[PDB]
Amino acid sequence: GKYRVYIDQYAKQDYFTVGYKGPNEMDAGIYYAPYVALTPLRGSDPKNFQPV
Amino acid sequence: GKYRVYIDQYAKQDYFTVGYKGPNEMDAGIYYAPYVALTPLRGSDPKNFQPV
Amino acid sequence: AEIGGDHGYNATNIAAGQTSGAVTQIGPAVMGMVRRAIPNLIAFDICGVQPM
Amino acid sequence: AEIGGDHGYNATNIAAGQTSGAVTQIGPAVMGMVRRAIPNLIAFDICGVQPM
Amino acid sequence: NSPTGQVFALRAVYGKDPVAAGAKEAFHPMYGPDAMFSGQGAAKKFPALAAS
Amino acid sequence: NSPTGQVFALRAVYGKDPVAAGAKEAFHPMYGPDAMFSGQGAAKKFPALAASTQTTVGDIYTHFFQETGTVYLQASVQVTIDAGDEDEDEDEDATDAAKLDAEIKKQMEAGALVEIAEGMATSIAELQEGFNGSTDNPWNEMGFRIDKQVIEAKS
Amino acid sequence: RQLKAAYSIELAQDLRAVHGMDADAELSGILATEIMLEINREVVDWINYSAQ
Amino acid sequence: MGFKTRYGIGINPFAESAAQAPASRIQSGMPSILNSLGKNAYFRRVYVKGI
Repeated sequence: GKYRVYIDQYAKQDYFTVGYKGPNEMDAGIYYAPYVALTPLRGSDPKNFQPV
Repeated sequence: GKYRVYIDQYAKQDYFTVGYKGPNEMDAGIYYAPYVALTPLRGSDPKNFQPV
Repeated sequence: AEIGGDHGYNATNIAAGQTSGAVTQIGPAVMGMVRRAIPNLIAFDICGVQPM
Repeated sequence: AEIGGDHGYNATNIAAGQTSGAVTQIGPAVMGMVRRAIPNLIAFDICGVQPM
Repeated sequence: NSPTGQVFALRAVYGKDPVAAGAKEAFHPMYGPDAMFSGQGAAKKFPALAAS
Repeated sequence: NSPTGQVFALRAVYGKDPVAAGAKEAFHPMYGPDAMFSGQGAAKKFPALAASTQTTVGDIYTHFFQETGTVYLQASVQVTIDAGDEDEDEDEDATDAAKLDAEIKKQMEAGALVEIAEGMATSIAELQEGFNGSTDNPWNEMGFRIDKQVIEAKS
Repeated sequence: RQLKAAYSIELAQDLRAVHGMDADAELSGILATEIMLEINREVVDWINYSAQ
Repeated sequence: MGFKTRYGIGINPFAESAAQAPASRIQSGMPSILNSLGKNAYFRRVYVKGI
């Protein structure tokens, strides 16, 4: 009834970590602010034409 | 009504050849196998903007 | 006399269909392709986002 | 970079599908099999056909 | 439709091992049939003609 | 239905050359993602952690774990991995490569090093591969390779 | 964060002919998935970094 | 009177999950000393004592 458990795949020795997350996005203790989404880019070299 | 004649435009000397071609595309001697048609490509040099 | 024989159990000969017997095989039959499964994520909701 | 390269134009490599680049091939496509035509028989109306 | 292609060729040979070196094609368009292969030849070996 | 079979296997490989030997796989289930390749890895090449290596506070070290791939650690205190103590301590059997991992875990356990993933400086990532007249700053590239396995039939 | 890939035109043409994989989405999918994994891994590592 | 039959045993690729690259881009799928002799990750056996 209280805790959501996320299992760390690549743990080295062993541990458990407990934290808090309120409804407001400021009740985190760590902020992930994506300034720009994943921007795709493409180009070519006009001597081999191979897509990059 | 037995031979079909083709002309070598760039014939380095006067000559003729006789060959065979059966009904099926197998018994023909030399096999010509296209893979990819002429694929156009386009590009430009960044330092001088000259299309290639 | 018209024996089947077998490939020399070499991956090189097995792939190419080369056999020690009389008939040369077409080649191995494809059974499908295997690839790694993309790893999952931690649902990213343990920390607030607040995008910039 | 991520290039395909080619087979070394070697008979063993081509049938086995082993290239020199990143991707290994299944095997060359089958273009059919060519048998040998049975030569004809020059009748029997030029000699006796007396059965024993 | 593939980067490589293969063509099969079938031959008919004379006697025992099909892949033994020095064999002879059975239904050769140029070479005449071994008319004594199944006849008197199967009972005795004839001398090989040679110069002098 | 034929006395010969084959199955292909696709793999994703770091680095620009997916055929060069000694190139770690991308999505290995036990090898965790190298969380510096798209980040600081392109800009700065961290020195590999090794036995008998003095750690300077505020620096980053890297090492490959036999069980969980790649980890980048930050030195919080000046410590020596194995030149102090151990050295000739009594152990029944362990690979000197495997012995290193236990020591690193012990240091990580005692709050000396901490696992850290970093982004990349905005200036450097912008001036990547010769732009503006910069030099010697190649990108990081990924490729895939396809390799086959073949079986036959006994009797 | 940033990544890039480059593939030859021959590789793209060959792969689709023999395996049906376009070698463009695969490279695009791999780069997009790799960066997201690290970002997801980085956030988790920061929490274990700053946890009391 | 006699009987005949033919079968084939082939290992699954990735069974040696621990090595990130194959051997020579082409290898025999039938089991061998190098292919799988304690390296196949799909299986794990445990000995029990004092049962």
